[PDB]
Amino acid sequence: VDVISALKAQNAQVAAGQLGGTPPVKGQQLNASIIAQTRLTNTEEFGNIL
Amino acid sequence: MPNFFIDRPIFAWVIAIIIMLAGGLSILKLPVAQYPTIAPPAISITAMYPGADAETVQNTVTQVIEQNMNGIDHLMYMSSNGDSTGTATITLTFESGTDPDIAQVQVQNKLALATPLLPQEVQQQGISVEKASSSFLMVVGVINTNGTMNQDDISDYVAANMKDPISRTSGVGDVQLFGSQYAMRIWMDPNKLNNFQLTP
Amino acid sequence: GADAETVQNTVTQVIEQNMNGIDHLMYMSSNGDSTGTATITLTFESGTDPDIAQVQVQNKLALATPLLPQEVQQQGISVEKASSSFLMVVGVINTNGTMN
Amino acid sequence: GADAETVQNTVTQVIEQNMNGIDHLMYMSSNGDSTGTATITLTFESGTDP
Amino acid sequence: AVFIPMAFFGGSTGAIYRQFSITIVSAMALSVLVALILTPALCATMLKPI
Amino acid sequence: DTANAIRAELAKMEPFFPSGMKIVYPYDTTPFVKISIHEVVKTLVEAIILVFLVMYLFLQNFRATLIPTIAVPVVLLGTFAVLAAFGFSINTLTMFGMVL
Amino acid sequence: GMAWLFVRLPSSFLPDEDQGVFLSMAQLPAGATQERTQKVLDEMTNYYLTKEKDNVESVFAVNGFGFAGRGQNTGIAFVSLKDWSQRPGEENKVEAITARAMGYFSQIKDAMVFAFNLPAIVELGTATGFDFELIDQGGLGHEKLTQARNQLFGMVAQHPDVLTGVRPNGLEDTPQFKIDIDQEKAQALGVSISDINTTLGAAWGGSYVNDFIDRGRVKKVYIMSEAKYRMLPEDIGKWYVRGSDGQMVPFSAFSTSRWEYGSPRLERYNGLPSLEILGQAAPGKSTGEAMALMEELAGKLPSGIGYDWTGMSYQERLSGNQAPALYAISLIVVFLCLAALYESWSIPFSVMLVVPLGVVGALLAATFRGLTNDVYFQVGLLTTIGLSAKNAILIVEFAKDLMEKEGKGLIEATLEAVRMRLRPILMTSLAFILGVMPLVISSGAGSGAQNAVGTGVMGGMVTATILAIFFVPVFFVVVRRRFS
Amino acid sequence: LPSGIGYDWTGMSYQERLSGNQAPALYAISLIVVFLCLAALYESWSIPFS
Amino acid sequence: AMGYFSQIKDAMVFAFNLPAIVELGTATGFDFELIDQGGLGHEKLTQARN
Amino acid sequence: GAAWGGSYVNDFIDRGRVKKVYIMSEAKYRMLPEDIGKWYVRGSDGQMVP
Repeated sequence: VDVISALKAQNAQVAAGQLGGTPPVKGQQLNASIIAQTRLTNTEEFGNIL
Repeated sequence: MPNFFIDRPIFAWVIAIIIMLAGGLSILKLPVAQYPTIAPPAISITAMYPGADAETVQNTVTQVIEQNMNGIDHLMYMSSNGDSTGTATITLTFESGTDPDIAQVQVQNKLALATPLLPQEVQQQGISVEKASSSFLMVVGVINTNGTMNQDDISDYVAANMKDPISRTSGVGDVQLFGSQYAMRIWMDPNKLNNFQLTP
Repeated sequence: GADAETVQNTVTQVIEQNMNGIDHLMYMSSNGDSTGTATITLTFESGTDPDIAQVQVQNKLALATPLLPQEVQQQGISVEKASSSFLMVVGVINTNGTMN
Repeated sequence: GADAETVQNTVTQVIEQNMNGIDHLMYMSSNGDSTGTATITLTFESGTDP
Repeated sequence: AVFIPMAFFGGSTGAIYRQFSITIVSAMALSVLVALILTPALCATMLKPI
Repeated sequence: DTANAIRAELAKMEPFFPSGMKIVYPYDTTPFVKISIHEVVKTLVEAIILVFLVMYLFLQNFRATLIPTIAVPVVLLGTFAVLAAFGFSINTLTMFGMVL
Repeated sequence: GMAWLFVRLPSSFLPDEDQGVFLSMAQLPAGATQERTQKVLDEMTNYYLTKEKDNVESVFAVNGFGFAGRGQNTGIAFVSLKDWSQRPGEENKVEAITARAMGYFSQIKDAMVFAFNLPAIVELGTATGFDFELIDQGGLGHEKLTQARNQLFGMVAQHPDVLTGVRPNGLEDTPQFKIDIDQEKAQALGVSISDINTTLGAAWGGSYVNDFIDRGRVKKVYIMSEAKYRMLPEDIGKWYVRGSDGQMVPFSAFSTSRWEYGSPRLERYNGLPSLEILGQAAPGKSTGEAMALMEELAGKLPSGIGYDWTGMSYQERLSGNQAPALYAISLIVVFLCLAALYESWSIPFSVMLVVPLGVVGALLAATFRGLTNDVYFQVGLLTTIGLSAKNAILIVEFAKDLMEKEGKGLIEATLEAVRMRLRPILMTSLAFILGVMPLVISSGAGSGAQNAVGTGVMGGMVTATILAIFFVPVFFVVVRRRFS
Repeated sequence: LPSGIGYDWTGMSYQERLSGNQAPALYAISLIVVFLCLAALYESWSIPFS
Repeated sequence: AMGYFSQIKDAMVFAFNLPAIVELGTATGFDFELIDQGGLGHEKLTQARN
Repeated sequence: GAAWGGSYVNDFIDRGRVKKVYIMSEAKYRMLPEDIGKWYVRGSDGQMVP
C-alpha cells in the first residue's frame, strides 16, 4: 500500500499557469507559460523514490 | 411526332403551360444559396491535457489518436496541433460527397479504440468528436450604448441569454463567445494566507 | 434522495448547458422531481435519423458527464430513442396468491 | 489478477444488464477466464450496418 | 392531376395525404394499364357472341 | 436559412435586453449572397432581352420572333422543376448554367 | 497556336470576390502580453476608421484570439465595408482596400499585421491564396524544420513579383519558465508534493473549484492569485506552503527556476511534423504561378523536408490534374454520340476537327482579358467544344443529306449546304454571343465569377463561328474524299 | 405579464404554428391542371368547362 | 367515469382516451410554456402564472 | 443522506445475479421532524453528538 501511495504521488501533471497571465497588471510586458513537470522517466528515478 | 402537334396546337400549348406551372411551383419551394455543398466535410477531435506543454501533447495524445485514425473510409488528409494550454485538435478532412454522419460515427469508433492508450488525465476531461468548419458565417456583436456595462457584463449577459438559443438554432454548427461568462473569482493574497498560515 | 432543486442545479442545468451543436433540434425540455430523477427530452424534426441524433446527443452528454455528481454516474445515465406512449403493458400475476 | 467468477460477477453481468436498446440484435454471448479477460460478443442481423 | 397535388401537402400532415395520393395514383395507373392491354384481350376470348 | 433563423431568434431576444443594450452586426457574408443572386438574375433577364433583339434582327417580324422567345420560359421553368426533383438548389452556379 | 496559348495560360481555382467584408490579424513577437497586442489592435482600428472612413463601416477587433493559434500575442479584426453602392470604382474594392492597408501595415515594426480577402469557398479555408504545408519527412526535428522554414522565407522574399503576404500559420517559439521542484528538499522540510503542485497551480493558473448558482444559472467558481503576485519570477518566492510541522516554508526554499524556449503550438500534417505557410500571389499573377514557384522553392530546401498542399490549394491541384482527363473523356463521348447518330466514322471526325477552332478563341479571349484557367474556364472550354460541334453539325448534316437523298456531288452539296445553312448558324451564334455578353461586361458584386464564366465561352463562340464557317467545308470535303 | 417573463408554444401547438394550410392553393393548382388536361383531350378551350 | 370521479373524488382524476395519433393531442388543446427569461426566480414565475 | 434518503453502497450476487445493496433508516425513524434528534454523529473525541 505504501509503495502504491508513493508511486501515485510521485508522477503527476501541474497546471502551473503563466507569468503575466490574464488578468494582468497594468504595464506587464512578458507572458510566459510556467512548466513544472516533476515526472520520472528512467528506471533509476523510480528506484530513487522515497 | 411534329405533325401530330402541328394538327393539334392546343395539346402543345397545354404541355408547355403544364411544364411552366410545375416550374413556377418548384421555384417557390427551391432553396437559395450562393454555392452548393462544395467544401469537403471535416471532423474535429478535441482533447485536453490540463497543464501539459505543446511537446507533451503531441507525443502523448495527438500521435496516439492519429495512428488509429488512419484507415477510415474516404479520408483525404489529416492535420493536428497541440497548444501550450494542453488542447489537442485532430482535424480529419474527408473526400467530397462523403456522408458526414457516417464519417463522425466511424471517427468515434476509432477514437473509442484509441482512448485507453491515452493518459488518464485526458480521459477524464472527455474527448469531443464534432463536425467542424473553418470560417465564421456571421459575427453578431453586442454593445451598450449608455456606456454603463464593461465587457464582462455584456459578455455574461450574452453567455446567459443569447449563446444557447443561437447555439441550438437550426444549422448553427458552432458558436464562439468573444468574451467570458461570469464566475465567482476568488483573488487570493499570499501575504495574508502566510500571515494566517493557510494554503490554497 | 436529491430534491427537485438539487436535481436541476446539479444535473439538468449541467447537461443542458452542453446540449448545443446537435442537428435538426426542434426544442428541448427537461424536468427534475423530488424523487431525484432528471429527464431531458430533445425533440428533433421529422425525418431526422434517430440513430444519428442519439449519437450526437450521446457525444454531448459524454462531454458533460464528468461534471456530474458521482452518485448520479453510479446510478447509470440512460439515453433512449423511444416514444412517449406505452406500446404495450405485460402484467404478471401469481394465481396461487402466495407471492407478493 | 482476477478469476473467472470475479470477472463475471463484477464486469460481465453488469455490462450485459446495461446492454439494452441496441437494434437488430440476434444474440449475445460472453465469458470470463482465469487471466482476467471478459469477452462479450453481440451478433447482429445480416443487413445491419456494422 | 386531381390526386397528385394532394401529395405535396406541407407540414406534419403532408405524409398523411401523401399516402392516399400515392395509393390512388398508383391504382389508377395500374387500372388504365389493365384496361388498355389486359381487359381487351379478355373481352375477345371470354365474351360469347351475342 | 440559418442567417434568417438567427435574425429571427435575435428579434425574439431583443425585448428582454436591459436598457442601452444594442445588437450590431460587424461581420456578415449573407448580404453578399443576396446581392450576388440579384446580380445574376439581372444578368439573366438582360440576356433574355438581348437574345430577343438578335432574333428580331434576322426575323424582322414580331410574331415570327415571338415563337423562339416562347421557348425560353418553358425550358427555364422545366429546368427549375428538374432541379427541384433531384434536390438541387438555386445557386449562382445553376444560374450561370441557365444564363449559358 | 491553340496549344501554345493553352500552355502559357496561367491557372487558378476560383476568382476572388468583393464580399463587403475582409479580415485582419496581428502577430506580435513571442512572449508579448495582452496590453501590447491591444495597442496594435487599436492602431489598426484607428487606421481603418480614419484613413478608410469612406469605405469601412465598422471594425470588430478581438484581442487574444486568432484564426490559427490562440494566445496573448495574437488578435484579429473583422472589417465590414459600406454597401457596394456606396463604394464606386476599382479603388474602393476589397482588393484595393487591403492593398492600401498592407502598405500601411507593413511599416508597423511592432508586429506582423496582415489584411486579407475571404476565400471563395469560405468553408475550405480562412483566407485567400494558398495553404502551403512544409513537412518534416526525414524526422529532422522541430529545430531543423523551423530552420528550413526560415530559409524558405528567405527565398520567397527574393521573389516579390510573384509571392506577396507570405506568412506562417502558427506561433513562433516562445520563452518558457521552468520551475525545478527538488522533491528531496521538500521532503526534508516536510512538505507534500501534492501541496506544492496544488498551491502552484491554484496560485498561478487558477483552479476551477466547483459551481455556484448565479441568478438561477450554474456558473463556475475559480480561485487564482491576485494579479500583482503573479507577474514576475520573483513572485515565486512570495508563495508559501505549509509543512507537516505547521511551519510555512517559501517556494524559494525547495525550488529553482530557469528559462527555456519551446514551441507553444506544434503542428502535424498527415502524421508528420509540419509547418503551415499561407500566402498570396502578387497582383497581376494567378494562384497557379504562385503555387508553381512555391513548389520550385521547396525543391531547393535541405533533404528530408517535404511539402504538400491542403485546403484550397489541394482542390486547385486536384482540378488541374483532373482537367485533361475530363477533356479527353468529353471529346470521346461527343465523338461516339456523333458516330451513333450519323451512322458514320467520317462525319464525326470531320466534326471533331472543328473543336480547336473554338478552343483557340476561348483561349484568346482569356488571354486578352487577363483571366486565368479557372474551373469556370474549364466549364467554358467544354461549352465551346459543344458550340463548335454544333456549327459543324449544322453544316455537315445538311451537306450529308444532299449527297444521299438528292445524290448530288461532293462539292456541289457542300456549297449548297454552306449557302442555305449560313443564316441559322449566324442566328444561333449571335444569340449565344449576346446571351453571354451581360456576363462579360458585368461589373458588380459577383463580377469576378460572371466574367470568368462568360469571357472564355464568348470568344470561343466567335471563333467557332468565323473560323468554322470557312473551315468546316474543308474538313467535310477532305474527309469524304479519303473516306477515312 | 411582467417584464422578463417570456413564453413559447411546444408540442402540438409548436407543430401547428410551423405548418401552413396550403390546401386552397393546391386545390386551385389542381383545378387549373385538370382544365389544361381537358383542353388537351378535347382540342378545345371551351369544351372543358362542361 | 369523469362524471362519477370528479363529483366524488377529492383528488383530480382524469379518465381519458388516447387519440388516433398519440403525438397530436386534443384538436382544441394547446401547450403553453411560460418561460422565465429574466432570471426572476421560481417564485416570481409562479406569481406570473397565477 | 443515508438515513433519510437511502444509500447505494455496492453490489452483491443473489442467486447468480448481481443486485444492489442499499442502506436506509428503518421506516419508523424517518417519518416525522422529531425523528431528526434520534440520529447521532460521532465526533473526533469519540463522543456521540446529536
